[PDB]
Amino acid sequence: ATDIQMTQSPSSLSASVGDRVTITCQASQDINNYLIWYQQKPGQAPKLLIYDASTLETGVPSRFSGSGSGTEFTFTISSLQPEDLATYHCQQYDNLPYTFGQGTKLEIK
Amino acid sequence: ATDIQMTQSPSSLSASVGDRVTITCQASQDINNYLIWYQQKPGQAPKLLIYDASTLETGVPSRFSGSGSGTEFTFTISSLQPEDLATYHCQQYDNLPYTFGQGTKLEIK
Repeated sequence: ATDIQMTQSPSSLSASVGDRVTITCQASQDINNYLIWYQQKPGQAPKLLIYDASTLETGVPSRFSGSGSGTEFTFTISSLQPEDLATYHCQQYDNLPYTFGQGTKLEIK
Repeated sequence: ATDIQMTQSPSSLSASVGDRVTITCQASQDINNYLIWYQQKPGQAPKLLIYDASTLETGVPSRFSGSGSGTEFTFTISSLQPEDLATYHCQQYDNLPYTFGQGTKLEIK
C-alpha cells in the first residue's frame, strides 16, 4: 500500500496508579501535525483526547498530553488514575485513507 | 469490534468507455453524510473525489458523483473514460476510528 501505516509501541503494558506512562506512535510517512489520540474502553465511544498532535480537547484532563510532528508521536499520561484503564489508539487524518493504530492496551496491577 | 465496517460492492468490475458505472458503499452503523469517496491509482497518492457524501471536491471531474445518507451510499461515473481505471474507496469520518472500504477495482474492458 501507499497507505500510511500507524504502529504503536508498546502494544500492551501494565502500570500502577501514580505512574507516569508514555506510549508511542509511528507513521510510516510524514503526516505533519495531523494526529488524534483516542481512548477506547470496551463497548464504549472513543474519547478524542488530543488532536493536531499536541492539542488537548475540551474537558480533557491536563495530565494527558501528546507531542511530536512528522513521524514520531508520543502520548504521556503524567500521573495514572484508574479511570485511565483503556486501549489508547492513534489516528492520522493527514492523507486518505485515514489509518489508525492497533492500540496500546494499558492495564493495571 | 464496535468499529464501523465499511463494505463495498461490487469489489471489482469491468466496463466499457462511455458506460455509466454505479458502485455502492454500506456502513454497518449510521454515519450521516460523513462519507468520502476517493480514487487510488497504483503508485500515486489517493485523490479525494467527493466529501460529505455528495460534495464534489474542486478540480475533480464533474462526471463523478456521490449520493446517499445514513448507511447506504452510491458513487457514479456518468460516462466512463479510460483514465478512470483505478480503485474507488469510501471512507467514513463520523466516528473514531475512521474506517474505510477495501475498494471497487474498476477495469476497462
